[PDB]
Amino acid sequence: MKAVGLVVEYNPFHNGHLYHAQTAKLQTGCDTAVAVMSGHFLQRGEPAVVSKWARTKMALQSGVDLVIELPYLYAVQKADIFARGSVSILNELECEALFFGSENGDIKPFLETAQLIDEHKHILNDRIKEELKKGASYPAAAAIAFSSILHTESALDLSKPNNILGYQYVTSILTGGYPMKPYTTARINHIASATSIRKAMIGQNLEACLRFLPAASARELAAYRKSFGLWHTPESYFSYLKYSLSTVTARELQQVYEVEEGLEHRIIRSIRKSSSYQEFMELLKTKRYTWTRLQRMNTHILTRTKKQDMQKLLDNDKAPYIRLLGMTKKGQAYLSEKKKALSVPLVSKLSSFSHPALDLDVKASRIYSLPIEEPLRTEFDLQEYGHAPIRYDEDEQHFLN
Amino acid sequence: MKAVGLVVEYNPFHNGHLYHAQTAKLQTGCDTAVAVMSGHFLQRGEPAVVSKWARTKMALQSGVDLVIELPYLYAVQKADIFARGSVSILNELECEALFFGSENGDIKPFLETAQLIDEHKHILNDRIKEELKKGASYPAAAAIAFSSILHTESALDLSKPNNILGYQYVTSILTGGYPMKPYTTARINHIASATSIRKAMIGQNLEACLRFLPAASARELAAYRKSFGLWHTPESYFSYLKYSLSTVTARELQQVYEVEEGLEHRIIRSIRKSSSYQEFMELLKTKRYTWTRLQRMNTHILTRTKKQDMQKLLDNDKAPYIRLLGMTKKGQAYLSEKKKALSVPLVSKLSSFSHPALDLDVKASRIYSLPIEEPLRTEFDLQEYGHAPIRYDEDEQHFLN
Ligand SMILES: Nc1ncnc2c1ncn2[C@@H]1O[C@H](COP(=O)(O)CP(=O)(O)OP(=O)(O)O)[C@@H](O)[C@H]1O
Ligand SMILES: Nc1ncnc2c1ncn2[C@@H]1O[C@H](COP(=O)(O)CP(=O)(O)OP(=O)(O)O)[C@@H](O)[C@H]1O
Repeated sequence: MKAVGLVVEYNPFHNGHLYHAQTAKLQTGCDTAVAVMSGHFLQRGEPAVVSKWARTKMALQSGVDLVIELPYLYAVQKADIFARGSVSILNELECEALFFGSENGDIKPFLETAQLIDEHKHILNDRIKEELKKGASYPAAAAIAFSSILHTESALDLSKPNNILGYQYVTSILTGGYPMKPYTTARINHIASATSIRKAMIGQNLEACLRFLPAASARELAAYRKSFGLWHTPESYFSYLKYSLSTVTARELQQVYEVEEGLEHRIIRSIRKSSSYQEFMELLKTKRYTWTRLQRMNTHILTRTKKQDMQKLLDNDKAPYIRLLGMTKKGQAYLSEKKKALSVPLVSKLSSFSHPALDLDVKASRIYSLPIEEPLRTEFDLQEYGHAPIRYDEDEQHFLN
Repeated sequence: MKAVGLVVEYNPFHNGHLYHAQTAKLQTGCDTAVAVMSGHFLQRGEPAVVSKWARTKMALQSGVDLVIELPYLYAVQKADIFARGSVSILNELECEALFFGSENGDIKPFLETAQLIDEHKHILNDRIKEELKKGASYPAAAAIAFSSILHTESALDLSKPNNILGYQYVTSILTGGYPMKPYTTARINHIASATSIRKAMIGQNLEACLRFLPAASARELAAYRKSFGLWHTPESYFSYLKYSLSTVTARELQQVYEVEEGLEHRIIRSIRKSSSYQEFMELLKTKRYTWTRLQRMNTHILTRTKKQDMQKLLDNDKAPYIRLLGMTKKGQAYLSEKKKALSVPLVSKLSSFSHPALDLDVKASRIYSLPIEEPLRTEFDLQEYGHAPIRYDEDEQHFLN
């Protein structure tokens, strides 16, 4: 009984995510698909359109057996830390495999580059040395060193995003010592992208994106809209970001994770006169800061996550806990088989453990719900503590809760 | 040139305030009405209905010749402190007279009581401790020691808020030795309480109040809700209370001004389960908290005002500055005559001076606009700076700005 791991934000689950989970099981030979998912704030620093409890329910009927929350600790980070934490969660769960998409069905060039960078790391790092001495920036210096070994056309494209993630996955399995075998396929009812489907619902029009969405997704979505009265956008939080930066001191703001030295001054100038998140993002953007990095900082500013607390938790070599969002009868089975073997606690109901990284997960949720119009927001809030793992039965349609 | 000082929060300015400003210059013989007025958040603890700017306008048109902000420092405080700073500012501007409405039109039991109490002030703390050592609570031991005198047929219930403030201005005066003579009268087109008016405005009723409000005051409110789309309610800020209590730990919330030790827990717990500001309160009530003290505490939570901020600022026996909100023709001439006399900065353009207490008023002003939707909110936030001090022409109605 062998498990194939998937690193996923499911934003939301669509037929393309369906191609992933079925190919995965098929290609890897695993009967069980375990997905580790970013819950309410994702890798690029934006909120999930819908609660992780909803998106858990979608995937459980779409062919995923276990849904484990990737803690906020590793979820809002660039790819290498993101991959480091997610892969540690899959390693902890004894997945024989890791299945990641890029535009290539070929797993080889990811491997070829890895060792190449792995082995030349010294040569690479020493080459970054000389270059900063010639007066280059570090990113330049890095771009220069890579190019000596890398510019052979393999060709691994470090541009196309989901490739980058794949490389870091391969990276993490390599330096972690994990008995994990990386797989992959070329990313593709012709299927549409996660983003463009978000634009749909956002425009209140959910009807454009259907044939691209699995059935059960559409329901729980429309259910989430009917239940809590909104779909979530970054702009939903702008008033709360605006409060956050109002109640902070520049000294305090300097200590927020991803606010680099000196920027807290630029930050504050911008928010007072910004009428939108868009405008605010605009005034903010620098060379030192890519869009998505800013959305990560703003998120940490939103959750008021400090640097030291963050360095504290990133220090841990493995995932602090395994957070159980949902399971099939198979996922429950696989689990109860490997549960004894887990070296960190399995969290189903929130009362079952206490860790600083989990407070983070729960605080993220407490912020997330704010755009819900009261009292509906309050009802929602009972879930994080209330909701026990979501259990689906693949003999069709039995939820036990 | 003679001014009478007026300690006020016009929320809104009503028929009771119109009559009190005329009688002021009447009974005090002073050619000038100088009001010190809570800016945005008030003594009762709640948000002002309308910005300090527009409320200044209901006053300048009703015979108040000068309006100074009562800093948050003084404004959102227990009456003992609120009285001190307000009276303190009015003497800085050298008001020779003081005028306050009251449930007792009679200053003599105000003057008596105060002059009575210090005469015995040793006798009290003895009977207090005698009650205290016998195990009485603080207010009880106070209620008892204080009823060992004063309990004659006089009445002048200091169970009444007006008599409270009134005694407190008078006390601050005498204790301060200020050369300012205090006056008072009872409270009576027609006339009701600002509160009864507010609650009527909350009840989707404005022109109902028009017997109870002067014209300018009435004309001024409509333009507000027109431009920013709201009247400001305590409940209106609830989401930002939920959000601000969502990011804070216990030991951080402990350090907020007016949050007693250990009460952080109950607050943090209660905010989660409250879908209503009202619900929130009832979960928070302990006999060591009046209802206003709770409200006041909730403001400090919203503005993130810390014990050390407050207490380190509360220390001084003078006022940090004079913020000029607005002035009439008469007012300006009075400011000019005494301008050289102010021992503390006269702040007109905020640019001119920077102070931690001033920093605090600016903070409250950014907190104030939060319920306002954009584009307006960003535009509201402009007013604390690039707003020239308002000026109005006493004789036939002209603002010069
Ligand atoms: N059409 C498709 N074909 C193959 N794999 C897919 C796919 N759609 C999604 N996946 C895979 O599913 C895994 C998790 O996907 P997510 O990260 O949730 C969505 P995404 O594809 O990154 O959205 P995006 O297209 O807006 O970037 C990734 O390994 C991704 O490659
Ligand atoms: N109708 C009236 N008669 C006498 N005094 C009045 C009055 N209305 C207000 N005042 C006095 O004017 C001063 C300023 O009052 P504010 O603090 O601005 C509102 P308030 O008076 O507390 O509301 P209220 O008028 O509903 O009591 C107070 O000292 C109050 O006693």
